[PDB]
Amino acid sequence: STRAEVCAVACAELFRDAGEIMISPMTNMASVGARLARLTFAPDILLTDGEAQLLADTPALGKTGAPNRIEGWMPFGRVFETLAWGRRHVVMGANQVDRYGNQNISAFGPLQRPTRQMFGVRGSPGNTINHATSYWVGNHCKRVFVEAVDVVSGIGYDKVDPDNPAFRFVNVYRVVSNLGVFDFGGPDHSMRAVSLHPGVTPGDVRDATSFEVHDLDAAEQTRLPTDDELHLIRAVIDPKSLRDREIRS
Amino acid sequence: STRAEVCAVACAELFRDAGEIMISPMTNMASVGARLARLTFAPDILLTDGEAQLLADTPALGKTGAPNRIEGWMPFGRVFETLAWGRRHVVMGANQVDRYGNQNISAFGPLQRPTRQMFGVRGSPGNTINHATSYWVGNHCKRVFVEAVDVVSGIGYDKVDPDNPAFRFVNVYRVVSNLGVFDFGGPDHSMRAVSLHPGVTPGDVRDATSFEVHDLDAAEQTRLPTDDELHLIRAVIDPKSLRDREIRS
Amino acid sequence: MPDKRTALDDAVAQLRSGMTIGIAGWGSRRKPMAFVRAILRSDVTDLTVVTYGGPDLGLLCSAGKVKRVYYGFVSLDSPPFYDPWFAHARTSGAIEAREMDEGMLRCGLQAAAQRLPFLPIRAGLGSSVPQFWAGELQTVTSPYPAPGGGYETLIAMPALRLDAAFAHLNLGDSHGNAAYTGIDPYFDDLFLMAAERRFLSVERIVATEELVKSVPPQALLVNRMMVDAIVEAPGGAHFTTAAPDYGRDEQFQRHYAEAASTQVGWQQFVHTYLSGTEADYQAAVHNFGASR
Amino acid sequence: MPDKRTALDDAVAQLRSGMTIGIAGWGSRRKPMAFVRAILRSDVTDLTVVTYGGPDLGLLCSAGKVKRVYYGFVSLDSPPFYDPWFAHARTSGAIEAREMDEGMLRCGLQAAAQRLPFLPIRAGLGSSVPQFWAGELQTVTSPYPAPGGGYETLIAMPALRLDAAFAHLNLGDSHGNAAYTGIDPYFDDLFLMAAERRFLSVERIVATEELVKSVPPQALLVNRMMVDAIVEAPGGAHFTTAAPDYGRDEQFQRHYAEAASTQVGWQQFVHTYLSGTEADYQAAVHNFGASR
Repeated sequence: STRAEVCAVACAELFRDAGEIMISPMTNMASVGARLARLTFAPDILLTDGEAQLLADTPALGKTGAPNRIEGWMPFGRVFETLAWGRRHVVMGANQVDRYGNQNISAFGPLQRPTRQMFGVRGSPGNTINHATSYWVGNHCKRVFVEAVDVVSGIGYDKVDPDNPAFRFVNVYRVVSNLGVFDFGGPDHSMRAVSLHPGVTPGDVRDATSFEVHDLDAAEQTRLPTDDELHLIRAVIDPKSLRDREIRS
Repeated sequence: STRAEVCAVACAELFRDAGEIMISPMTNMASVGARLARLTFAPDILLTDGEAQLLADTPALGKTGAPNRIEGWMPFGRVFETLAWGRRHVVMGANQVDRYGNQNISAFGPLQRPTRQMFGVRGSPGNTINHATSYWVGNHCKRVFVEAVDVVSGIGYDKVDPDNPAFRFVNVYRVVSNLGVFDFGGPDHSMRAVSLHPGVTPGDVRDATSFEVHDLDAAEQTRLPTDDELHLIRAVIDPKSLRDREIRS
Repeated sequence: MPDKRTALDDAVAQLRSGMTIGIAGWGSRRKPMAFVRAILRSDVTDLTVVTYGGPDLGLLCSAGKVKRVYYGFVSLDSPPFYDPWFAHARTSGAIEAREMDEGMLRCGLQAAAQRLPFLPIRAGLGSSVPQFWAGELQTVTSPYPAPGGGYETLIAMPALRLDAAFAHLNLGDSHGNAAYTGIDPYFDDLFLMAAERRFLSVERIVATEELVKSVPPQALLVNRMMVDAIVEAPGGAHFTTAAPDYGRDEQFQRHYAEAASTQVGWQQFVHTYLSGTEADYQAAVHNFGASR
Repeated sequence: MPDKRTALDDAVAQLRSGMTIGIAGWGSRRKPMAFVRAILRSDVTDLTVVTYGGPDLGLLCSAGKVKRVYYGFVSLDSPPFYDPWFAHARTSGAIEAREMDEGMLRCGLQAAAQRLPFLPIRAGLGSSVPQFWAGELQTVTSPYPAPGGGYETLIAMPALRLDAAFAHLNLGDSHGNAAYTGIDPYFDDLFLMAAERRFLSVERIVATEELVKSVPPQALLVNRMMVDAIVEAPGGAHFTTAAPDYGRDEQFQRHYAEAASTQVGWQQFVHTYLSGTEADYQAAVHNFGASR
């Protein structure tokens, strides 16, 4: 198996024990993972067609030709209703992620005069205050994994006010990168190594991260895709290998 | 012209200069008035089919046979949205109406142990705090026109807190009865006589109302239906004469 | 995907005495009447009910199973309009009444669906509604001024959170995807989203592909996240209207209301219609109809 | 009923400099692009814009007509994703940014539609959003305790009232009844309900009876109370997607973005596409397409 395949399975594992909730994979790598989960160990998840309908089956990523069977309607209004209700797990990209799990997809630099403009905060604030949120990063480097983000789009554990029960649904879960799986179980919910992908040393992660990752030297190897997982990824879910464009070098 | 026809035209005049808002006539008499208005001097009003669609034309009340042409959808959710937005005039019945325009369709007697149960407050509180509200009373008597209602379902002018801008949309407009047209332009917005129907003396109203009606002796005669109005009422809008069952004795 | 198909009694046996339940539909329209009849067969009692009330609420009151009711109204939608069992419960002092404006009830469900503690609303201000609530209904002041100056004080409508909700729709699949085929969804989605336990009945269970081909996407009101158990209940709204499937059974509803007016008449009604299973009820009802 | 048909320029001449305007649709989806092009032809400037931003906002920024933007995001929905004119405006410090979460923008429109001064929301708490607002965005405390104890403090999302709103739909009548024929209404209804002046464009104006026969009732998003003026604008969403009518013009959108990258390229784009009428634009666009 390749690095991309190990990553796809790591993304799939984000949804183990998800139950019957909406999974919203906002990258191709997360979307391969989500479809793998639906076909295997998380069969009850809901998935949209990338627009406004709920898919009945689990077709190949990016595919054209035969129309998809649907099981429901999920326009953007209903996504907002669903997310505030809490029955969702979103996997987003991230231009920056910091050690308490704050995410930036908004801009670089000062708020009223950025040095580079991206999308704005989008739904990141609503997502991170309401339900399970995870991140996919395809090029784990110091410019992504920073001490503190320029703009807080997705909130991290340091922003939780323990005296305000409005923060009680925060659940920033994991970061899956081209190097490893990470969580926020370190001290003060600082970033901690769950696992390192085969071929990745602690030194690789250390040289690619602007802060120290907790338990990095003790981190086991990320599990290999099984033969059945490889079959589903290669032949059923991602036959065009869109997963390979998600990671670099 | 008959008393019922004079009442129907008085109900129609409720909607003069209404503009392009939803009229919600909740009695047959108000509904004859509303259809008369739409076909003549208030052509821009919206009217439902009595359930969940907006009518494109203005058919006869109580008509059967061919389905109505529609111009929109108005389910109950959208009625709530419309009323909070303010673009509406409702004409309701009333078990009791008091001198400041409070209405009761809820119950008689104490709140937690009534002596007679009706519907509860329904939408009266929302209607009266949000937009133009008028009342149709087909048997003007002391037990309807009371000093003070048992249960405040529709709010009256005495409930307005002038220091709270949340009351700024209150617009309890008129009461049309089998005897006269009334408004709330008296002192402290107490009930005032606009007009008395042909055949009705001030003494008739005085003997049928539990409080004194302002300017009652000075009240002009309610205007007669025109020939065109009589033609529309008798032949086009209310050919079954449902209007005649609205008023008594 | 999960197979959620269950029987009426099996669903109701998840209730416990003292629970807060939501009954969906509106008045005498698309009410989960077969679920209500199953509650009447159980020992569950002391219920707090949240409803746009109709004969659903009347049946529960006739059984003495209601402690408290949160309602926007109670109506049979046809003569004699007022539900006589609700009236009895109210005039006897048997229930605590948490009466509210119709819009307020929806707002309360919306707050529960959004997991918010309250939503602000104008509806209620100046009316008898706060007095029904005995101190429990509070206000909230805006931190932004009105266009005009001054700060508005609004009703703080609390969340109407439910231990369980019951709804009836026209068509669904075995996983709980479901559609309304009538002109109005009412608020069944909000009832389900406000509840911890979600129970849906439908006139007919079909394949997912049949469901989605029979209606426009906008009619797919219910998805799998909104249902814990689904029950096939043909005639399950009787005697309320179920849209294109069947209308209100007007003569039977009047028979219900007339029977409630006397001791002997009610006892006979209970014996004839409410003492067996849902199948016994449906057969008795068809026989009443065949007579007319 | 009133005939509300008008021309693009006639609608835009109701705007005044300094107004707060709402632009409906979403990103590069069903945007009122013909209305935006008409704003570019007028002298109206110093606009405060409320939008789920896309090339609509880019065009306004390219003209230097924007003072302040309230937005949930800005995206072209396809590569290069970021709108280069919005990026220029932001990096140059040309606009005041009132950035917010996507759900917050909807909530803000809902509050304006309900004529409420605020609605409470969790979205925003802990994020950079309050800092974008420079102390304008306040909180509200619940008067009811959370299940667990303690009182929640939430964002008080203020009403996003508008002086005018612009929307584009697929089909309408001459009185302003209108439908969307795609899969998503977005939030066009809220944009209209939040505004004092309501302007709608449609691909085609038909008789009322044709409108209502061509869609399910649930697609009839707009009624006559929600519109002051309607404009027939075939291709009026170009170059954003207008659903079954036509898709996103992907090659043209890329051409737009490339042209924005240089002074000469933009001047040439303005000359070719934006220096005549809407009909001139549509012909130039068809010619670009015919070439490919």
